[PDB]
Amino acid sequence: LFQSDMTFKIFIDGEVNGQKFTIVADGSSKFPHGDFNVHAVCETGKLPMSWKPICHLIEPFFARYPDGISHFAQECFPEGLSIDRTVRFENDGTMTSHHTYELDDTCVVSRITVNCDGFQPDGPIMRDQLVDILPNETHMFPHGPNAVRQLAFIGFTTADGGLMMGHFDSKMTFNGSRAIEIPGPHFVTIITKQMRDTSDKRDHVCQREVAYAHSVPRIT
Amino acid sequence: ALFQSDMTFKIFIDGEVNGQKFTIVADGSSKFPHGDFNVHAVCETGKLPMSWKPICHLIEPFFARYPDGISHFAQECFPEGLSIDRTVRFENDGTMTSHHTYELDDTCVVSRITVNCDGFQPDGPIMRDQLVDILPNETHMFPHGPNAVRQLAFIGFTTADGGLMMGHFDSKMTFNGSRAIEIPGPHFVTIITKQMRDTSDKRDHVCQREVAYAHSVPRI
Repeated sequence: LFQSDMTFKIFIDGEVNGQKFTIVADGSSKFPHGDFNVHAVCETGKLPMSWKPICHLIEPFFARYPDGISHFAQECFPEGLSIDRTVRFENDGTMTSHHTYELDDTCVVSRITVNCDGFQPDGPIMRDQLVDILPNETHMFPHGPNAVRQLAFIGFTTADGGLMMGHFDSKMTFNGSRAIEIPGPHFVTIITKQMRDTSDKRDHVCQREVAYAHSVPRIT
Repeated sequence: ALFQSDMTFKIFIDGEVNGQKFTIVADGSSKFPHGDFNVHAVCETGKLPMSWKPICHLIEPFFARYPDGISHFAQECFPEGLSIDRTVRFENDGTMTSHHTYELDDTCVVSRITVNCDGFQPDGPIMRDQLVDILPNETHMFPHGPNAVRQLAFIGFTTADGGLMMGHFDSKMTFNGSRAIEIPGPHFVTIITKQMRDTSDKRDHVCQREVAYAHSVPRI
């Protein structure tokens, strides 16, 4: 069902410290997956915050799993799946988001509402002072009969060669009402990287991401 | 990195849980090249007044197997040694704050720990000792200034009834020397652990072994 090149559209309806902003983005994922790109544009004009922190908002299902481990994100289709995420930033604001993933034959469509409250006007976030997104080892845990929980440490290198840590916490619920196999505790490596377009007179950002799952056996 | 030979270690934990004191002394040895070793700990004050699981991280960053390429801060810290400041917040349960001190005595490293365990839930799986497994995880290492490393991890505990208790691990490793040490870039250290009661022993004596090895992930 994900055995072929695919496409996706992201519609993000968000707000930051009361100020609204919206973003549309889309991209493709060659097969196999776990290495794809996205092109997102802030339709409200210049994004009112560093793009960095939104990297995780603009495709679990496009991460290449090995055989042993089950790809919950994909199994969820066609009935799609929901996502309740949270990311608390150390000494700055936090961003709650709700995700909606609808499949469209070859194109998967997600709708997202994201709140970004309590952000520091002088923090490296509001001041666009984040330069890097540190690669990290995501933590995947079973969660009820139908869910899967994803905990992560997203770090962004600041301008002073400092480090901004985000505490990532995301619940992925399968929409269907049918028996789906939940997988055992594992991890998913996420290496991302975004980039200025320079073509559009508009705030348009390109972000690549490579993601692949893996296990580590218990002591027998 | 004069950890070329084998080592031994003595741990003296001076702790307390929701106001009730308790003390632990442990010792063990690490065969070269380390990253697979055992500790044997016993609760001198008698029966540990809480699950042993949560105190698995108390009973050695330096006995982890690092590959060539990543600086081994923990070992670099010697012979003068290092101290650790750490917090582990447990979901729906209490949190434990500990201060660590490490020094190398010949070929045997000794450490003393103080640890407050507060707000722990009497009816929880920690106080009612219902934790079963220690989920293997990928702890996150970060550079933290000129003479310290930061460690972040998700420590998950299986509950008897197939549930999950999550611990939010946050550890700072400060170098005590008055030299200039080499701080490593963001990397990871895999940590599998297993506990086992030494029944032959009449005291509250639990044995623990863990294998810990580091690695990194290239950027794009």
